[PDB]
Amino acid sequence: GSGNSHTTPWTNPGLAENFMNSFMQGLSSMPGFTASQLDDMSTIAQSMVQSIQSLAAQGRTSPNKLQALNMAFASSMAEIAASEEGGGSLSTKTSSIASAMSNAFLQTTGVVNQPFINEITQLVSMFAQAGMNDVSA
Repeated sequence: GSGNSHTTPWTNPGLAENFMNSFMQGLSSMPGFTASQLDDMSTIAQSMVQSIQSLAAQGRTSPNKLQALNMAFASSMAEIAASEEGGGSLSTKTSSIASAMSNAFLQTTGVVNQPFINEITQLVSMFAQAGMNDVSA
C-alpha cells in the first residue's frame, strides 16, 4: 500500500539504476576515494541494479529484501571505504557516500531519505572496522 516513509531506493529496479548511477557519478567528484575504487563501486552499482532488475522482473521485492540489500551493498562499499589510497581516511569515505546518495535521490525523485542515509553510514562504518558481513562469525 501507500507508505510515505522508509522508502528505500531498491523499491524500483529503474529507480535503483538512477539512484546508483547518480551516486557513483557524484561520488567520483567527492574526496576520500580514488578512481580505482570508484571503478569497483561502478561494479557494485551495476551488480545491485541488475540483481533488483531480475528480482522485480520475474516476481517482486518483499520488505524483508530492502532490510537486507541495504546492508549488502554497504558491506561491499565497506571494503572500499577501508581502502587506503589517494583520498585519506575512512572518515572521508563514509561522509562522501552519505552525500552522494542524498544528491542522487534529489535528482531522481526529489526527496531524500535521511534515516536511510544514516542507517547506511552506520552499516558501512561498522562492517568496515569489523571486516565482515556477519557470516561464520
